[PDB]
Amino acid sequence: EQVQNQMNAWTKAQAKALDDSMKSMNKLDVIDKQFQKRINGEWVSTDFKDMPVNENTGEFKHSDMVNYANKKLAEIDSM
Amino acid sequence: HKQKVTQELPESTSFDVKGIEQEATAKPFAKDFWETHGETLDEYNSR
Repeated sequence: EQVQNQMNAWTKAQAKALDDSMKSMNKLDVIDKQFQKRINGEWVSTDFKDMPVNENTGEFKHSDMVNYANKKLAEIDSM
Repeated sequence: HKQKVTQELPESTSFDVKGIEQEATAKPFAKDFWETHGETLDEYNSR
C-alpha cells in the first residue's frame, strides 16, 4: 500500500509526458491542415504565428514548423 | 533512475527537387553553316 501510492504519482508523471508529446503532434497536424487548405485553393495564412490554438496545441513556436517542413519533404521522398 | 534523453537525433532533409535539364548552348548560326556546308556565310552570298 506504499507502492500503490507511488504508482498514483508515477502515472501522473507519465500522463504529463503524454501531454507534451501529443501537443507536439497536434501542432503538426494543424500545420498540415493549414497547408492543405492553402493548397486546395483557400485563403488562410500558413505562418506559424497564425495557426489556431485550442489548449490541445498551445502557442506555436518556430521550431514546430521546421519539424513539419523536414517531415513533409521526408514523406514526399518516400513514395 | 533511467535517463530520459536518448542519443536518437532528429532528421532534416534537403529540398532536393529535380525538374528538367536545359539544352546546351546550340552552335552559333555562323559555325552551324560552317561545319555543315564547309564554307562561311560570306563565301556563300558571293555567288
